[PDB]
Amino acid sequence: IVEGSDAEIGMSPWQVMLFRKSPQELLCGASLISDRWVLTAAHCLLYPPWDKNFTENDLLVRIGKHSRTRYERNIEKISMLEKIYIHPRYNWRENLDRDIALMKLKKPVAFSDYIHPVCLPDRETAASLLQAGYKGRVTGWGNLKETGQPSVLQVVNLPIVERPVCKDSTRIRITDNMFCAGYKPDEGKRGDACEGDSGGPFVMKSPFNNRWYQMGIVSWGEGCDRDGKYGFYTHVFRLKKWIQKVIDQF
Amino acid sequence: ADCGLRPLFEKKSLEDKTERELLESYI
Amino acid sequence: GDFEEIPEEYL
Ligand SMILES: COc1cc(C(=O)N2CC[C@@H](O)[C@H](C)C2)cc2oc(NCc3cccc(Cl)c3)nc12
Ligand SMILES: *[C@@H]1O[C@H](CO)[C@@H](O)[C@H](O)[C@H]1NC(C)=O
Repeated sequence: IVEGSDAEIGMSPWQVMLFRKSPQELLCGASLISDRWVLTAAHCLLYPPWDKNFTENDLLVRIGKHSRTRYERNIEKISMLEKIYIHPRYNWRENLDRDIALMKLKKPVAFSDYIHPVCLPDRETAASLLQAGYKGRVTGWGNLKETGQPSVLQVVNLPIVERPVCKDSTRIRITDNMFCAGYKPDEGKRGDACEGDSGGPFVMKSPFNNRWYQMGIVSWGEGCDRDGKYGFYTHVFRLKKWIQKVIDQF
Repeated sequence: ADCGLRPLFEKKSLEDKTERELLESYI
Repeated sequence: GDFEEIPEEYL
């Protein structure tokens, strides 16, 4: 996260680190949606162009964390993956359309002051909250700038951007399964996700019921925090038929 | 039933330092 | 060792 600040303790209790076993390194962010299910970006797990194709036994999920590198004994909990489920129409070839995947943990994780699930939006929350100008919050342990790394979990609040402006920022084709977010140049505040933040949550706090909803998944951008560019997020609500479908069947 | 209510914030009625920025953008 | 060692039970 570029131009963010340190998270408060327990600020983002749904944050998950996807951690590679060998070499031991940060793979991506992710989020906890129940005691056994974790949400992330498909391209955290599968992306042929960069020869990424992670199997269950390659990775671990670290929940309850604040410090990036330390083992937070008797705070964090580390979970093994039972199974990965990638959206069957995830378009890695062109534009990261439907950049979404689920991971079922081997055992349920115990909730705690530091570990707690985020809500998924329903159609009404989406329609209420996913509006140009409305801010969400993006958290992660990714780079502090494009071209270094945080001691602790970083947070930034960013406005959702009008769809034409998102389109006009890029040569990539933007689908209804994505929204972008970020300050414009003339807004003179900044902030963005960056490398290692992919997979992590874009959350909003509903003013109607005072709960947090994951509206987005950190997906992609062209550089980090550049003037005139924005971050692109998976639209969680548009893909919730699939989420429900996976969770109901498995 | 408990989703999105943080044990250290909503659960104890404490606000984090920037959640008001979000609220203020919601209209 | 950029990351601190995880307990071996998780590996
Ligand atoms: C394969 O994954 C990625 C690709 C690309 C990429 O160079 N693209 C050009 C070609 C096009 O096909 C791709 C759709 C995007 C950029 C990525 O940035 C990230 N994560 C970092 C991050 C940084 C800034 C903002 C946010 Cl929301 C995210 N994951 C990326
Ligand atoms: C990814 O790996 C799985 C299992 O190893 C394999 O079945 C799948 O086709 C692979 N896809 C690649 C390498 O693009």
